[PDB]
Amino acid sequence: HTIFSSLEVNGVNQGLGEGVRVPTYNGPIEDVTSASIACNGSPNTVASTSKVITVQAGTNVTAIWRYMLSTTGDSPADVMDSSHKGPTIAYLKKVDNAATASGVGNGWFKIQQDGMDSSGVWGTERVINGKGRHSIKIPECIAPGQYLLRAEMIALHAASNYPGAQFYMECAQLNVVGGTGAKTPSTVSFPGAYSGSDPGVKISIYWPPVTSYTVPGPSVFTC
Ligand SMILES: *[C@@H]1O[C@H](CO)[C@@H](O[C@@H]2O[C@H](CO)[C@@H](O)[C@H](O)[C@H]2NC(C)=O)[C@H](O)[C@H]1NC(C)=O
Ligand SMILES: [Cu+2]
Repeated sequence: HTIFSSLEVNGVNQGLGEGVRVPTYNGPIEDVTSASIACNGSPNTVASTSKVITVQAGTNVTAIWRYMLSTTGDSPADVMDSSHKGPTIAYLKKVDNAATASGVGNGWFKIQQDGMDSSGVWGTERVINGKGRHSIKIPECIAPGQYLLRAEMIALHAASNYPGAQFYMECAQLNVVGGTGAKTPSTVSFPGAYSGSDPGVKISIYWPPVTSYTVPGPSVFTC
């Protein structure tokens, strides 16, 4: 249980729920075929926001994960329970108007992921123990303009069967400045990119203890 509730750019937090479409309830999406897998949604309720956040292409945005909207600390319990081991992931989608695009459908491309490393540590654990900071590089080579950023943590502690994996995601609204447009990523859809049978979705992280993890979704776009 966690919420990507604010975004930091060039050292400046853009504000609670400002430019990030936040639910007030921190519960996960569990059906990967639901329209809610794109930018969260029913049976949660997601707020709108008229802020569109400017970011220079080639630089990083940092998603700031917190347990609830009311949370004002950054200790591990203020981010997400340590049982919630799994990957962190981020995607972009080029849109006409970042304040009105729903995010549902085709156009997403992956720009960051962090599953399990050589020492058996998970991406969510680096966020939980790293003050909730989830750093994400905006590619320099993409087209400028309006985008959605979908940042996600998947908790796998209850994922031995499907349904079981717990998908926590929120969409930020970006104005990307300075992109060269030299490369046009191949894209996937939400819902669509994930399936209940994926080896990183239906998985026991206990039996046997996991030594290598396949993050769901497409490969990471690189310039
Ligand atoms: C910008 O975000 C990228 C990820 O999109 C960060 O790169 C990862 O950084 C970690 C931590 O040092 C490494 O474990 C990874 O190998 C990096 N991944 C890749 C693909 O390069 C990067 O550190 C971030 N930069 C800043 C300044 O926050
Ligand atoms: Cu939870």
